Formats: sequence, structure tokens, C-alpha cells
Amino acid sequence: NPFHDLEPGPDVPEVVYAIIEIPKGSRNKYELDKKTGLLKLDRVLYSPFFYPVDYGIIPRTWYEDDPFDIMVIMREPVYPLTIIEARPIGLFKMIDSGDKDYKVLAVPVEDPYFKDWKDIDDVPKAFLDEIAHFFKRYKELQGKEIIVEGWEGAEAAKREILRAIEMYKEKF
Repeated sequence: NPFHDLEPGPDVPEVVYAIIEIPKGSRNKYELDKKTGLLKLDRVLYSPFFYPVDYGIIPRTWYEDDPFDIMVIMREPVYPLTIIEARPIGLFKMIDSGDKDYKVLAVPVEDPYFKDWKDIDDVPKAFLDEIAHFFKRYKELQGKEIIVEGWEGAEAAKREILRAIEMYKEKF
């Protein structure tokens, strides 16, 4: 499994690895299976929405009983199971069915388009809104309730990554 076999990053928490599961623009929700290391179709979203970001996980992280999720803003979406060196710039805070389900927002290190993106204030506000709204509504036809706490900055993101990396060490 890229989850188990890779280190969290080449320079955590400044640069992490993101293992991409879902390319920006997919209505199919793919997940990396931790045991087999293969891509699985978790579900087809019940509504005609698409993932607004390249969506994945950081290797060797464990969060709150799952890998820590990362959203990577890519101009051209990558293929599932691509590794991206990503810079954390933000932290999305939502709770899904009582459980905290925070997500890191990151930019690709090797796309110079995002070179001056270093914190949440560098992101177009309507983009942060479109992400929050996606997670607020995407499971509404499945009867789930997601509460969205909002966003925090890069420093918070990076704390939470270091925290999830040690939680992985405790569990494995």
C-alpha cells in the first residue's frame, strides 16, 4: 500500500505527499483500500456533483480511525494513485455524523502557478465556499448530516498533519 509504504512527506509538515484517490471533476468517489493498496469505488455520489479538488490521503497518518485526507488544487487533474508533493496552506473543518472529518488543503509544489499560495488568504474566497458547500450537500440524499465549522490557516493544517503522523505511529 502506498499508504503504509511511503513516508508522510519529503519535508513534513512543509511538504507532504498526497496519494490521489479522486481526480478533480469525478462524480465517482474512489478510495484507496488500506489492506490491498488498490483503488476501490466507494460510491457514486447520489447527486450530480463532482469533487472540486484532487482528493486523497497522506501516507502514514491516522486521524481522529482513518488516514488524514488532503485536497490538492490541481489545474489539470491527475490519475488515481499519483503521488503529489503538496504544500499545506489551509485546513477545512467539518463534522460528518458527529465525527470530526477535517481535510488539509494543499497546493502542488511543482506547479509555479501556486508559488505565492502559502495560506488560506491566498485562495479565492468563492473557491473556499464551493468546497465547503460541496461537503455540506454531497451526502444529503444519503441522509447524512455534515456540519461545517469553516476554515483555518496553514499553521493549523501543519499541526494537524504532525498530530496525525504520531497517531499513525501509536496505531501501527
